Amino acid sequence: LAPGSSRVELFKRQSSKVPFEKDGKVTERVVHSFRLPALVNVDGVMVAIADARYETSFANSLIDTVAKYSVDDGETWETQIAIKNSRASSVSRVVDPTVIVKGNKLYVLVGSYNSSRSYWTSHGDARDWDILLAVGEVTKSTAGGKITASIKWGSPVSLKEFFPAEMEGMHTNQFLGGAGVAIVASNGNLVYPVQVTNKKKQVFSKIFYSEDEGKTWKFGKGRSAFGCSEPVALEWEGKLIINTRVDYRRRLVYESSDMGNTWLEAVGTLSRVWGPSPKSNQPGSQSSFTAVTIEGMRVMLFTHPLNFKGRWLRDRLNLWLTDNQRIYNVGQVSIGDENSAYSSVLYKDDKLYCLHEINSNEVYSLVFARLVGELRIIKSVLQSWKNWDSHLSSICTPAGCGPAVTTVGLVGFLSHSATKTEWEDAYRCVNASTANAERVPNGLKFAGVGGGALWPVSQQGQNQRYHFANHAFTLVASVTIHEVPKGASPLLGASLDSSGGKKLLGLSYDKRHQWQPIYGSTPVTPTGSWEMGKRYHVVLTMANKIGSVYIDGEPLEGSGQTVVPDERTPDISHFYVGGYKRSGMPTDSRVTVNNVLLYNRQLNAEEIRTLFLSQDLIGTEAH
Ligand SMILES: CC(=O)N[C@H]1[C@H]([C@H](O)[C@H](O)CO)O[C@@](Oc2ccc3c(C)cc(=O)oc3c2)(C(=O)O)C[C@@H]1O
Repeated sequence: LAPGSSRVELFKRQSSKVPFEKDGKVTERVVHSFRLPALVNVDGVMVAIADARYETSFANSLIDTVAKYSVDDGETWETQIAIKNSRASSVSRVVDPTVIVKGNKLYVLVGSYNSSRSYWTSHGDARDWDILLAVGEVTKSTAGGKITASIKWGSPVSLKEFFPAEMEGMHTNQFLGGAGVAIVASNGNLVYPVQVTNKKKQVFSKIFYSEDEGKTWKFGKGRSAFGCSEPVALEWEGKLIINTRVDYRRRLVYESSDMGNTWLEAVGTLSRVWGPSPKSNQPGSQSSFTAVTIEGMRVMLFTHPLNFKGRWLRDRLNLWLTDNQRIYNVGQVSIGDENSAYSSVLYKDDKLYCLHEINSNEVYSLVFARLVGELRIIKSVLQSWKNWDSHLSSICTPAGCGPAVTTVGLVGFLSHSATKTEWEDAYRCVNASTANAERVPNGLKFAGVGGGALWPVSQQGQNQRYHFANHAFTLVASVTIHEVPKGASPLLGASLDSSGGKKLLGLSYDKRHQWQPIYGSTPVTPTGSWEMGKRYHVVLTMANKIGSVYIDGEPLEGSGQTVVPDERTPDISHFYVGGYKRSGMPTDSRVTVNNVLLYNRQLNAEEIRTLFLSQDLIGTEAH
């Protein structure tokens, strides 16, 4: 939890009471565990919805949906049960409440089970299941000089009539909301990303939406891959972005521009960025994923635990900030090594809050955190992004002013700032590690065996912000070679392995003063010529499985070659710059590199021309 931030235990395990209703009688009843946080703003009234697991934290046990609400930004709260279960058996339950705010209404979607003690995805049929929508109406009043609110919860209505018996190549079984907070789309539609099972017990995600304020519901025709559960969605630039849980695998993210009729994996931006554990081989989690506007910039906030402990412990809740280009780790929201899986982030009246789980010995509370420190960090980072984009965009490039330097898709930039061991990203997301480097204007001068910089891709580890490069990228740099090498030496490239010896696309230079562009594992043909001490502009592009190399804005002869053989997606380890940065590779590149730009797409001709012409105007040195 950041400096300046604080929290309280809001839903207190084995302590907080809720009004338990049974057979016409209501009693204040202590709850064992509270899980499944959803924290929202209903026109000024903060509402926290969760599971109240009365007797045990076990999923298949007695559970009602509880709500706490506050008209004073969380200093005090009132408590009620928003939805009660059927009371059919000792384990009846309403589960995984998923919330949408619209007007003064809360729409809460829950699965309902009567008596099964088995996890829902293990059921062979729907005998124990129903899917219910309950609507809470929030009313505001000003009694006794001060503001008051109340919420009237309607009786739940079953939406089972909207679930078809068949979907493309399958027979349907059950479905649930994705948990947490869902959305109202820019067209007014209520939009629940849902997790669905078929009769083969496979799980997949769909879009379940209503065009009439929840009276009737439809499914989008498309779906995620099998294995994608607890989907969470937001709307971004006219499309739904659906971020999914995949147990034992990296999270998949899809985009849909047609209410779920067609799903496209977001390979160029967010898909496969987030891993559920250090080795991405453990259960995943529910995630808060929202689009907000902070100081005028639309961005997305995303949370997920790091899960160093493994299994479902899910320690180390982390918050991430992205503008769909750069991906910044705000940091850890939970405290120390506590188990802290599910979460919900709310941005309200320029203050940031998080309602999230803490779990000790399988007893769960929900803490309510005031994210003061994190918002300060976010605002600082957003200012940097805005300032560097403005700087670049405002440059008058050589003709009159020619076309502007492009910042669309610009993800990282290594320039003047560097410490003894790192080359700093101007965008503050991913630095490069360095060896044998001396600082020069807008870059670094390298020498010696082991020299160079490494800008990690898969080497980022659990969370791989540059995963997009496996699909498309442009890497740009200005370079100068200081010594003629003994053989062939590296200058810039994308490596598939940790050593640099297995390349996707790279540029080397040799003892005969020629360039050696390297296309995958293809035989290298030296070409062109360079002069010692002369500055050159280098561009490497890859898209559509094809790599190209440009020197001074022009392609090398014979460039535009296949660098991804076969159907497998590359798994780039890192970009190397100015050497391999590997003391085990015997090369010694004596070179200076300045202003390394990384884009998440293949730049066009004009954009490459502009960068070449403007190469002496883009550095961060004077700023
Ligand atoms: C309807 C329902 O079962 N929802 C639960 C959800 C769900 O089981 C998973 O997404 C798998 O379908 O997992 C959760 O519950 C689980 C599921 C399984 C386990 C297991 C197997 C061990 C454990 O320690 O905690 C668990 C917690 C989860 O925290 O991931 C939350 C929800 O309670």
